[PDB]
Amino acid sequence: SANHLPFFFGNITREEAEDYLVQGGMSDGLYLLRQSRNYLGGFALSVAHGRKAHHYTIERELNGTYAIAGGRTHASPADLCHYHSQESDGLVCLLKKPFNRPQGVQPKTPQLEKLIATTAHEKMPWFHGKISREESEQIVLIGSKTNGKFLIRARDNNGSYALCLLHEGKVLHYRIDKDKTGKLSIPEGKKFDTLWQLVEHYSYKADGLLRVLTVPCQKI
Amino acid sequence: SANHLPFFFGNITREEAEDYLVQGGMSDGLYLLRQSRNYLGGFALSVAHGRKAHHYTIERELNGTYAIAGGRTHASPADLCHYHSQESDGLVCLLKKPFNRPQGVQPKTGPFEDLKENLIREYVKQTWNLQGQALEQAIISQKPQLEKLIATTAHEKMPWFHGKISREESEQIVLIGSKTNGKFLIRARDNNGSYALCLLHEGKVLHYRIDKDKTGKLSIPEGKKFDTLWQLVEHYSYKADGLLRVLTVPCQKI
Amino acid sequence: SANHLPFFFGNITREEAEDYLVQGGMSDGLYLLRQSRNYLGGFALSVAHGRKAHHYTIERELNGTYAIAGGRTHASPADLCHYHSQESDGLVCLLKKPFNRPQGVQPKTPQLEKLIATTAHEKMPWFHGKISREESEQIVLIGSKTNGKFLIRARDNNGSYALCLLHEGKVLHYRIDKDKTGKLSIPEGKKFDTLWQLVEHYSYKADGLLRVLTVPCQKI
Amino acid sequence: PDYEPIRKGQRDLYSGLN
Amino acid sequence: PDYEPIRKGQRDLYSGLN
Amino acid sequence: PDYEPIRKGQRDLYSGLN
Repeated sequence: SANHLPFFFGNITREEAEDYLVQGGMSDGLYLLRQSRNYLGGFALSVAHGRKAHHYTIERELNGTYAIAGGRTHASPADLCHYHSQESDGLVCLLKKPFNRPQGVQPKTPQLEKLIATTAHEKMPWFHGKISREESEQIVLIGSKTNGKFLIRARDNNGSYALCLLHEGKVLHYRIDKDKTGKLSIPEGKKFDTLWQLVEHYSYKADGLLRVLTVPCQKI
Repeated sequence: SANHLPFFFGNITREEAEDYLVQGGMSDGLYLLRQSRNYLGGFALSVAHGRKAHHYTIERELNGTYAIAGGRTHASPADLCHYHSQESDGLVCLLKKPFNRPQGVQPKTGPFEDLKENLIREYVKQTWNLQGQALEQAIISQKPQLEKLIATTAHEKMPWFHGKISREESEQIVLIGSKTNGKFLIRARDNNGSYALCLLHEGKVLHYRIDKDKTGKLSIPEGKKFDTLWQLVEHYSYKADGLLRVLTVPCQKI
Repeated sequence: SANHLPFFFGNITREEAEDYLVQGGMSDGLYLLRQSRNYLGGFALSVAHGRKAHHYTIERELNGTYAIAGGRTHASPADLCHYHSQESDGLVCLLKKPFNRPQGVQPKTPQLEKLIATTAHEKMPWFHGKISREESEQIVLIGSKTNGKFLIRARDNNGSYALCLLHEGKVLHYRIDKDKTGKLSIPEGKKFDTLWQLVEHYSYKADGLLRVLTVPCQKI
Repeated sequence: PDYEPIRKGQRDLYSGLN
Repeated sequence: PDYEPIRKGQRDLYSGLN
Repeated sequence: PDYEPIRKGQRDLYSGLN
């Protein structure tokens, strides 16, 4: 509940952040902490360095400890910060100045949480249970041919799903899969813990998809 | 006026309907009745067969009877439905279940079914210079035929319709003012025979030819076919269906 | 401040004007006065004649007097019209009927003007002092990649600035120059006395740009 | 002198009997 | 190294005296 | 039979340790 953190800005887009940083000085070592939006209970570190910005994601260790994968595990992002404020250890640079939450601005917005989320899409419109690759095309070419209309259907398991969306009259299928870690993600694409997440995001930035997600194709 | 039929959705889009049916179940034999949009007073019957949708146009027979061309003519559409409910008769399938207007939803009204109803009430008070209670009568009495009149000639009053005009007198009048895209207008390139459609596309003016075929039905060559333009427009100003784009705003007349 | 004049509409565009005319009758001799947008403290006269529209630019003479280039100079815009209403004088026609400020409508929003203007950008979000063609790429690519984001930086030929904007993830540089007259304009494009005006224009109609200006790139 | 032609392939047509 | 060129088509012209 | 590849050129990557 990083809320007591004055340089913590709730759910903020990676963009919104980079903005705050230049609007902050863009001074080497300038950093800010926001909540992650593709890893449950995790966060991301945004640090300015070399006039560029660098985003690091802080995964939550099952132990309940936090750690940017590959490095030591710290007890709280608070600590993590301090420690990286004195020890580069992997980071492009030392964490000099934090970027506190501007005047007024507030933060944007045990195990159950793990579940609920993983399977949230289950009840969401764009999600069309088990369905054929064709069952889909048609189901999506029917009605409103608005661009970016989409849905995601499962393939045989509870591990492999697919993304179907409309683009200039044609329907495009994007493979989705659950790698070793139980982390879903289109091949070569961002990685998430869930889909309401996967979507939420691809509905906000193409980030590789030929276009962004729009309106949830209707289900029978 | 099919409004009592619970599976009747006023002026709905072919797509808008296609959705309703999936929202319906796309279960074979599912159908719903909607008012036609390019055939005066006729209707359209939409039905679910094999996860696919099939659209039928119930045209209105001069006899006051309705019939999808090719088949028997029925009293009312409800009958026609009742009928096809037990006899394929050329139809992809029987009509098992009707898709009823979901809780709350009401029938769609075109943007002039509203206009018209008054448009004439006007015509009347004017040409017939009567009023009070006299007016009330004339219309309910005369109504039936009047419609077919006001309709075929209402565009005469519509902003997008610019009387008889030169091919260029057009180019210009549309280029003038705001060059917002999809700006259009229709000019008759001949009194009542055929007209023409002009619209703006990437600063470019586009002229699409329109003509009245043997049947007195206007249709862009290779394009859908309408009774009136008021209809024609209302459609293309919804889906390109061929045009390089859709109509937006009615270029203004001088 | 020809505000008193009832046939005067502040900052209106050529187009917004040509509309008012037809929506006014487009009857020959119909006219209205609006502010010019590329010539400091001058004005523009538009008159209906031949169903087509005629735009005249009323420049402000250093004497503080105004006069469409090539003709007599009048005391105030109000006179010019009173005079051209009885006299064609090169004017394609007589100024019979003016077009008055529609019921309710308001006007859209001697030397000072000419000053603060050439130099107002100095204080404008979209204007980024002196900076490399790169320092820009950067600063511009940082933060939200919303298309059409822009800014102007001055090169080094101090009377020579440049235009930078975002188009499909790509940054575009458009050269700006102050011609012999001290008037800035992109090679081959419209000319204005200042930028706060050059911008205000192009952030309305491409008029040649690959797209229209939108949001002012944040400056550090 | 020149009217713009269509792209027929994209035509929502109406099913018929038989 | 490369500056972008313009697009004539969208150009408003002004009327002169005489 | 054919899925859409992602256009690598367009992904906001994430920085990594070392």
